[PDB]
Amino acid sequence: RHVGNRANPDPNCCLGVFGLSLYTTERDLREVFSKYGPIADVSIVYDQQSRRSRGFAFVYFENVDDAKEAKERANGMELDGRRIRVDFSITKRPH
RNA sequence: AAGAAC
Repeated sequence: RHVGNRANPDPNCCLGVFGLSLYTTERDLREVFSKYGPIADVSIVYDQQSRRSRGFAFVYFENVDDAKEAKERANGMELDGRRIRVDFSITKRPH
């Protein structure tokens, strides 16, 4: 057997900023994404105990009829020279 | 190097 996920493979509105360079936060990411459309919510997650931060984020929009472009434009954008990840995440919403 | 929640 084999696998390729860790949670419910049913995304639909969970955009995000995976590997957000670990030098940026949701108060900065909410502004640059607000340029492409309205924003419903934003999140950045870490670990519960140790092994340092998981260092990544999720983003949500009130309409996907326009958030679809926020995904295609902001993907691989420059933020720390890392060409960050921006698109659907998986598992829709928090735990 | 990307990654898992609350």
